[PDB]
Amino acid sequence: ETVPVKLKPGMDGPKVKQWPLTEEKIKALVEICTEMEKEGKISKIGPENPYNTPVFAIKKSTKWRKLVDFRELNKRTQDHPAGLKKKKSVTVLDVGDAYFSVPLDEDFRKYTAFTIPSINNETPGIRYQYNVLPQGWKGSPAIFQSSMTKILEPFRKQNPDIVIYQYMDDLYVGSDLEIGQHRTKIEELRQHLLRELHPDKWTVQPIVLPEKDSWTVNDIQKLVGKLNWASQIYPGIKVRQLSKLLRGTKALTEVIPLTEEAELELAENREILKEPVHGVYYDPSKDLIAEIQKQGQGQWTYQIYQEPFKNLKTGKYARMRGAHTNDVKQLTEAVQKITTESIVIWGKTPKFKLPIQKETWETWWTEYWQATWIPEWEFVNTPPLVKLWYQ
Amino acid sequence: PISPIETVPVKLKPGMDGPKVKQWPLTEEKIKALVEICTEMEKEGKISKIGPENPYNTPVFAIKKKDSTKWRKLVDFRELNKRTQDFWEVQLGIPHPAGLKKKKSVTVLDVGDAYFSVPLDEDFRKYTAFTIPIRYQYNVLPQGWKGSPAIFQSSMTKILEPFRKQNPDIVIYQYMDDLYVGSDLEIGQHRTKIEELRQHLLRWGLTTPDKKHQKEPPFLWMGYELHPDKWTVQPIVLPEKDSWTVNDICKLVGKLNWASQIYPGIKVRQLSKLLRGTKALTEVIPLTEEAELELAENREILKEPVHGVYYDPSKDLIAEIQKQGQGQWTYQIYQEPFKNLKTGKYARMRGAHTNDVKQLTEAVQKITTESIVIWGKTPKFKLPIQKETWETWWTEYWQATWIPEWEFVNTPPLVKLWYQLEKEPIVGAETFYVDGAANRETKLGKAGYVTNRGRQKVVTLTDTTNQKTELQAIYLALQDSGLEVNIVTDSQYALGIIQAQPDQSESELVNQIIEQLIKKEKVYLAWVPAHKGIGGNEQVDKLVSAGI
DNA sequence: GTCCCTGTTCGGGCGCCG
DNA sequence: GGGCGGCGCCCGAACAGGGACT
Ligand SMILES: *P(=O)(O)OC[C@@H]1O[C@H](n2cc(F)c(N)nc2=O)CS1
Ligand SMILES: [Mg+2]
Ligand SMILES: [Mg+2]
Repeated sequence: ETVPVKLKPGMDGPKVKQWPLTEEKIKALVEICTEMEKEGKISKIGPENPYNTPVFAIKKSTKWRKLVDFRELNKRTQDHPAGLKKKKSVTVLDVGDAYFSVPLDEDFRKYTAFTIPSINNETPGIRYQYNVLPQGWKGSPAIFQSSMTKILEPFRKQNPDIVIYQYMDDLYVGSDLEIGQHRTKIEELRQHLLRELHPDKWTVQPIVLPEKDSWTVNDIQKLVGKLNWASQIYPGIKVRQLSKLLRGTKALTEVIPLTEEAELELAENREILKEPVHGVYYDPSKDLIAEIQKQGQGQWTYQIYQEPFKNLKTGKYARMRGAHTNDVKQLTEAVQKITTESIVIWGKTPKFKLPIQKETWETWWTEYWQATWIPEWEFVNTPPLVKLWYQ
Repeated sequence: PISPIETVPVKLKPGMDGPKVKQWPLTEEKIKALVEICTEMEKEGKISKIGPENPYNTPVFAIKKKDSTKWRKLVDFRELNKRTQDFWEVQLGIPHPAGLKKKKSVTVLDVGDAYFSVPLDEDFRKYTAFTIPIRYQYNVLPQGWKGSPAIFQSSMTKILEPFRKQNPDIVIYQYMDDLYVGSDLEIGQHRTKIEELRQHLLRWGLTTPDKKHQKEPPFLWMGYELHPDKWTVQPIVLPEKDSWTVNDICKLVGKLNWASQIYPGIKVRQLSKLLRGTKALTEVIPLTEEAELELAENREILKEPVHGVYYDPSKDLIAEIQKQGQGQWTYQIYQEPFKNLKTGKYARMRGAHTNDVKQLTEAVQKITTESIVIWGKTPKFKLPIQKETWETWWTEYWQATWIPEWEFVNTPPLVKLWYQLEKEPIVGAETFYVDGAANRETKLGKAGYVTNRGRQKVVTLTDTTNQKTELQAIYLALQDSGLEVNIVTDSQYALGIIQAQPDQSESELVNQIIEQLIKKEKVYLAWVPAHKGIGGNEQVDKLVSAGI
């Protein structure tokens, strides 16, 4: 028995062209789709359905998992434990398979259309639509919510300390237990469901000022610029005295000794950079912006904010590697880590401002995706100034 | 006959009606061809005579085909097309012969009168009405209706599905109604399977006329001649005109881009630049010297004989890239060293300012996705860029960039960064504090500098902008400094441009700047916030502000 | 806000296939 | 002569976004 769903008023369904898949992905998709259609989960369709949503596959194991980029459909589809961010360990189970049991509103099926492509365009694309709740669709956890609650009732009663949160395809299970009997409890929950993260170790990456025993006109000029920008975030920051050292037209390399006033100003600003940002409240009605900066040498900084300079969180991803490093792979790993953190903290995924060319990103990011969700993103060709401020 | 495939339901767009357009006059030859076609189609039930019960009508004509006496019957369904619902096109791309694997036995077939063998949704037939100077309606797919390509391609896929499921190891390239059929069978068993396929297709209402049943090589297919172990493109004929119009140039460049898929070294930058800000196709553009030279070189290239090979999946895919000038690149994709699978050109200009490493990166990207389409895998690269060049660039560039498995190749022009900003300021070198200001109302500006050695200069400018004046200040410092110089700007605009290390700009001023930067031994560019009283910057700001 | 500049999309023309 | 769909290419005309200015 199905549940009717509409789109948002004034909106049509997704019309997103499929991107080129590799042979291994098309093969995995064809085999998976054959099985899915044998089981009545999907049906073949043709050109008279005007909608489309790209599909691909990820190898998490020698089994592939189909992944549908429902970002658009999700935007267009009709419309949280604050203690989960504190569990000693949190495990992430894929429970999307559940959704293949609930039927899908017939009038809605046309919006879940997708196309399997062909190597070298041997054939036209071969199109399908869904007859059950699709994985990767906002509506699937929503409609399955009641059955999920009934399924998880006795496990939560028998484990009142454990926090079980759901985000779209995944169960985030959080405990303060030692990671060994924790794994025991997770296998209890997986056996029960026939019917590894550590948020207490996440930390803020603060702004840091250079420690020097000799300062040049260049050093002080760079400091004043950094502090000027930082003051937009910490209004307590003061530059008047350091800037006073710069009067005149001096050679960049000239050594300038700090006065007493400027040394105290720098110590005060040093302390002010430790205090937490004042006046930053999470707005559920707004998106989460996540900016990433590539700092070089496998170092990445990021900020999660909703209004400019109101950072909900700042952090870094530091995969220390030089010999053979893949900026794109690292960047998609960073994106997945940041998204995981945001899902855990706020239950939303961020919109990413990615420091990459759109084409490079779109060429390679599917080679490294490992998550069942996909965040919004845009591509910035953004400046080296903010890059310098977060290093 | 008519295919017993179930029809595909098609609606008009929300709240619309069928076409009500009056016919136009037709020639005697066109009317005779139309009437012969129409009585023959009426016998077969592909068109049904209609009377007063049909309000709608839309125009009809015919054109000569590539076969001699056969006329193609066409309808101007532009109005119906407007009113007809949207489809998802299922033809995602064009098959390419470099993507074919060697087969023991090959056949090429065409389906005759293909659209006219697939039934049209009964409800929709009435909107397809037309007269002949006799009133008919379409019972099959018409030519010129926007739904016909996709409906036919999908219906053909459905029609072939049982033969493909029964013969998974026979490869059938299915472009619209054209089939290429490859098998690892000895020629006799293959021919039997082909008779099986033709009987299968005919069972589904598709006839394969023997006149278009190619049994021996070479096969004519998709613009190519397929030989047993090599393929070629059917000949290309560039016009040999003297007065070139925008249409003439569009044709020339389209044929050249088509040729570039197997002819190495094709360049169309100069012929393409020749089209900027055009009025109409009929305008006569005069060939600039550089376009004349480039067209000559292209002609020479095309005089050579060339071929591609077929894909061997048990080997590596290799792509080698060479740089030509002006942001142009060609590439050869091969598996064995002198046997190109195919070739190509990348020449797209991304960005006001760029350099050869960015351009190379985006050529690598374009080639990578093109390879994923044709062969389903990424190729291994051979690039004229030293691993150290790349390492430097990836180190110091603020954006995530990456090139897949590659190997340096020593064929010039090697790709290099043409200058290198200092990471630290230069001791002893003169320090220029630069600024510009522009008056938004008058568009007068000043650019200039002070220096720690006491020099100061202001250049006035007319018809300028703030960004232009910031650049002119940097350019003025480069002009008046020596081989080593520190420069302090308050302009993150100019800083971002110059840190990016461009070797080419569409801005003449940025190019002059670039030339200066290439001439210098050491250059350090530093940034400071404007209007905060910072020492050197304050005096320049006071100098260039005087006019504003 | 406005002006300037930069990047992206999308629709026009041609080529090629059918 | 002209109708259609696909893909390629290039260009210009809309936008969007961000920095600088009054
Ligand atoms: P195919 O049917 O094998 O014909 C060869 C080329 O096709 C061109 N053609 C085909 C077609 F289906 C439509 N609608 N237009 C068109 O020009 C003519 S020669
Ligand atoms: Mg203060
Ligand atoms: Mg300025």
